[PDB]
Amino acid sequence: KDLKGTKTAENLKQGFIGESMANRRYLYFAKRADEEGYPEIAGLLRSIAEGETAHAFGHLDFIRQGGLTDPATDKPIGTLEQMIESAIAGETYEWTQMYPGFAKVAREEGFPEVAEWFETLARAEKSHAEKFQNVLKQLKGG
Amino acid sequence: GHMKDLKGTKTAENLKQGFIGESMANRRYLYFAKRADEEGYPEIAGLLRSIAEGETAHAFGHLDFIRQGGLTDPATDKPIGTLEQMIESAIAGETYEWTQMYPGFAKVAREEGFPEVAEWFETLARAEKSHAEKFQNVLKQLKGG
Ligand SMILES: [Cl-]
Ligand SMILES: [Cl-]
Ligand code: NI
Ligand code: NI
Ligand code: NI
Ligand code: NI
Ligand code: NI
Repeated sequence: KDLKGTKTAENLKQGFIGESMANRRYLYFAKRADEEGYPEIAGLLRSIAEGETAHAFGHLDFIRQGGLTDPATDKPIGTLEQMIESAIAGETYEWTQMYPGFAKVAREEGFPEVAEWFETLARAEKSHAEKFQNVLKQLKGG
Repeated sequence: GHMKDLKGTKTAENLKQGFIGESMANRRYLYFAKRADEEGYPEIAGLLRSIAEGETAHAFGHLDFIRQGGLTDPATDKPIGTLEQMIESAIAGETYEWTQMYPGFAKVAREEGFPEVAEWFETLARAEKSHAEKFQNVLKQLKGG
């Protein structure tokens, strides 16, 4: 039956957010175990991180198979072309609005190094958008 | 000025939202790459994978500023300065997931008529309980020597 508008739709989205964060967090923590000489702990973090990849991807499977949109962009992700279109939408939001706004707030709050980081990221997501736009032209053009 | 205190600022909130978006971007792009793989688009798959490495760098940089600025883990609101604190944050998130989040998700899925999704959430609840237990076992090592 149709997932659209249900609480289960929203729970799949929030599950995807948390699983995405868990993989990132655990791989960041593993770097600290690496440098301090705890290979067993780093290995466990990396193996559990693969678990959280499987969890995130399974959430996306139900989302996609249920006709729901991308948690990050609210765009469909059924076909490869739609996937690339979702990538373009998010990169475009990030470089045109999100990261420039974050940089302005950081400057105005007295954090110039954080602002410089956000400006580096804005330029980076702009490059991403351009590379994905070239892929979209290849796919849509055949 | 890497250690400037960020508590209470709008910048603190923006670092957290940045981390959330970068975390999702890496997962999304690796999931999309699998579709490119199946369909025979290795150049698209490779670009997705390389850009996904960029988003890993972005996410980790946000975590650097969060930690240096005196802020907590975006996922758990626990400090993540030391390795012990990092593992404690992992345990806290896993515990929330298996005691509350995924059981509740599973109950709602059953109530709305989505038994296959409910089964998946129940599998994940048991999985995060195992995660919490494996993490608790290594914390006992750090804290005992
Ligand atoms: Cl170890
Ligand atoms: Cl290709
Ligand atoms: Ni998980
Ligand atoms: Ni990007
Ligand atoms: Ni400094
Ligand atoms: Ni990024
Ligand atoms: Ni887990």
